[PDB]
Amino acid sequence: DIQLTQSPSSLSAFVGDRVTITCRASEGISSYLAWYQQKPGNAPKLLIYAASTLESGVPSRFSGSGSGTDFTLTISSLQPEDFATYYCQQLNSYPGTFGQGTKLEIKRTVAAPSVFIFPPSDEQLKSGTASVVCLLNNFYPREAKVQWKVDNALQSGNSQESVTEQDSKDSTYSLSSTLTLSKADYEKHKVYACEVTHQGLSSPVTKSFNRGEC
Amino acid sequence: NLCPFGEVFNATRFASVYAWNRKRISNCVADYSVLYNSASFSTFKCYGVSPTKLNDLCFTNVYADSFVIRGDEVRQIAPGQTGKIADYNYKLPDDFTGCVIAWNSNNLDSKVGGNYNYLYRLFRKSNLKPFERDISTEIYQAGSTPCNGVEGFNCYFPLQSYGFQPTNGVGYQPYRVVVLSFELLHAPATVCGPK
Amino acid sequence: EVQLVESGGGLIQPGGSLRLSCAVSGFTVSNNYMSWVRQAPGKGLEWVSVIYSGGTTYYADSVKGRFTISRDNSKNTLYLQMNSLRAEDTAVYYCARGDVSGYRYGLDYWGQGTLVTVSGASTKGPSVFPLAPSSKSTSGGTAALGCLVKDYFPEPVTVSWNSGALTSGVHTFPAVLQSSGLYSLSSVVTVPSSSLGTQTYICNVNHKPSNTKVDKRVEPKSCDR
Ligand SMILES: *[C@@H]1O[C@H](CO)[C@@H](O)[C@H](O)[C@H]1NC(C)=O
Repeated sequence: DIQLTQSPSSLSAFVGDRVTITCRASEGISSYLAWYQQKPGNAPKLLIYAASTLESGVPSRFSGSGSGTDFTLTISSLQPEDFATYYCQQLNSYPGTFGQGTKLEIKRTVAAPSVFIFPPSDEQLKSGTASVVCLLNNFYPREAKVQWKVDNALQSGNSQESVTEQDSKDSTYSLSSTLTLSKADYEKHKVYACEVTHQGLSSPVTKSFNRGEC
Repeated sequence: NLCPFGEVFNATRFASVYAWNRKRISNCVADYSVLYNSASFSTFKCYGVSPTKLNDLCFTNVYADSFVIRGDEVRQIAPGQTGKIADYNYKLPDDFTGCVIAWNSNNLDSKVGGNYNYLYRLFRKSNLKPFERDISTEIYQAGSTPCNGVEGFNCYFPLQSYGFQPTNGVGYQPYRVVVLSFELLHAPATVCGPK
Repeated sequence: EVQLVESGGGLIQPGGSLRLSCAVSGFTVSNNYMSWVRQAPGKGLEWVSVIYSGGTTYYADSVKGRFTISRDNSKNTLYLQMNSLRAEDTAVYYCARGDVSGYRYGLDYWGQGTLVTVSGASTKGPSVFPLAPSSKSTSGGTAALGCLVKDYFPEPVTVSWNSGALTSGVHTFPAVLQSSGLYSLSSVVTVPSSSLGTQTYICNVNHKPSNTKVDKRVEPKSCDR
C-alpha cells in the first residue's frame, strides 16, 4: 500500500507569512494528489487537485507543486481565515489515503505554564475512585510533557490529557491531565506529584501534595 | 503462411485502452508455442482453452486486441470484472474463449516527466457491453445544464492521461496487453495450428 | 448552488444497523462517482466507499462486508447501509462528489456531515466534584479552582461559572472518553488568591440528555483534628 507522510504536524505563522506544507508519498503517484483545508466543526474544503491545479473559487495565495513522491502546498501571504488544519490526499489508488494533517496555528512568544495540582475531593472518595488533576495554564508552544509520580514511581497507563484550542486573545493553550486510581490504591501512597516539561521552563516544575494534608 | 503474431506483440506502438486495437487474424498457420514458451510475460491466462493444446486447435478467425493499461489494471482484463477499465474501456464477456497476455513496458511507454499519449476513459454514464470500443471525446455532463463542448463546472473531458513516469510503483507502471479471442462459427476454419 | 445534506446519524449500540442518506442538488448523483468519507472524533479523514455512475462499488477494508453504498436516481440521494456497527465506526460521515483512484479531481463538494455514535453506554448525568483552590499555597497572587464533571454520556455538557458572571480566566476542557465508555471533563478558572475568602465560586453544569442541572460550590479546603 501507499503511505503519505505529511510534515510538519503543526506550523506556527503570522498573517503575511509565506507558509509551505510538505507531503511525501511512499511511491511515485505522479500528479494524483489533492489538498484540503478543514476548520474545527466544518467539512473539509478542496484547495488544489491534480497536484498543482487550483480548485475554482479558491484564492490565488494557495498553490501546489510536485509530481511523483514529493509535493508541497504554499500559502504565499497568510490571511486571518487561513489558520486551519490542512490535509494532503493521494488519488492514485484505493483507499485514497489522506495524510495525518498539518495544524496551522498563530505564532506567539514562549510562555511557561502555571502548574496547579488538585487532590481528589472527599465527595469523590466516598464513591470509590480518586481523580488527581494537573493543570498547565496559558502556555506556548503546545508541546508540553506531564509526568505523574506516586511515591516517586513514574506512572504510565493511568492518565488522560485534554488541551484547549489556541486562545483567541493571548494565543496560548491550557492542558488538564487526570490520574485515575481506585480509592484503595490512592490510600496506599502519600506523595502525589506532576512534573512539567516545557520550553518556557529552565528545568522541570513539580507540583505535589501529601495525601491527608500531610 | 504463418500468422502475423510478430506484428501484434512486437508492435513499436500500442493503442490507448479506450481506443483499443483489433487485428483480425485469418487464413494462416498459427504457432502459439512461440508465445507459451516465452519467459517474457507476467500474465498469460487462457479461458475455455488449454494454453499448451492451442497448436492442436482450428478456429474460424482469431482476434488480437491490444492496448496499454497499469499493472494493477491487468486483473480487470478477465471475464466478470469491474473497474474503470472493464466498465468504461475494454470489456470481456462472461463466456470469453481466448487468452489474456500481459507484460511490463516501463522501458518503452514511460517518459521522464510523463508520457501523456496513453489515455483511458474516466467518465461514462453506463458500462460498456463486451467488445465495445467507445472513442467519443464529447464533454461529460455531470449535472443538469448542458456542456456544449466546453470543459468546466460539471463538464469534464471524458479521457484522462496515464502520465507514466519510470519512478512509479510497479502496479502503476505501463503494461502492454494482447487479448486473443477464439472464434468458432459454422463456417470453414481459416486459422489452424501446425500440421 | 451545490448542496449535499446528510441525515440518519445518531446513537446506536454495537452490533446494530443504521442507514445514512445524502440529498443532493447541484449535480446528478447517477452521473457521478459519489464517495463516503468519515472522521472519528479528534482524528483524520478516512475514505469509506464509492459508487460509479455505471454501478460499480468499492469499499475500504475496514467496512467490507458490513457497509453498502447505494443511490436513488429519482430522488438524487445517496445511501450508506451500515450493518454490524462497532465502536470504531463512531465518526462524522460525509458524502462527497468524486472518486479516489485514478481520479485527479479529488473530492470537490462535501456535505455538512452526520455524527454516528456507536456505544453500549447508558445515558448518565455527570457527578460534579470540586477542584479546591490550594489555600495552603497562598502568596498574594493567582489561585486556580475548578470542577471535575465525571462519568456522563452522551456528549455534550455545558459549564458556566457564577451563572455567567465569571467568564475571564475560565477554561472548560474538551471531554475525554474513559475506558468505561463514559466522558469526563474539567472546567478551571484562575482568580486572585485574595478573593478566596470573600468571593463565592459556583460551577453550573448542564447535561440535557439526562435532564441534569448541577450547581457546585467550590471552596478552599478546611482543617481536621
Ligand atoms: C518478437 O521479437 C523477439 C526478438 O526478435 C522474438 O524473439 C519474438 O519471437 C518476436 N515475437 C513474435 C510473436 O514474432
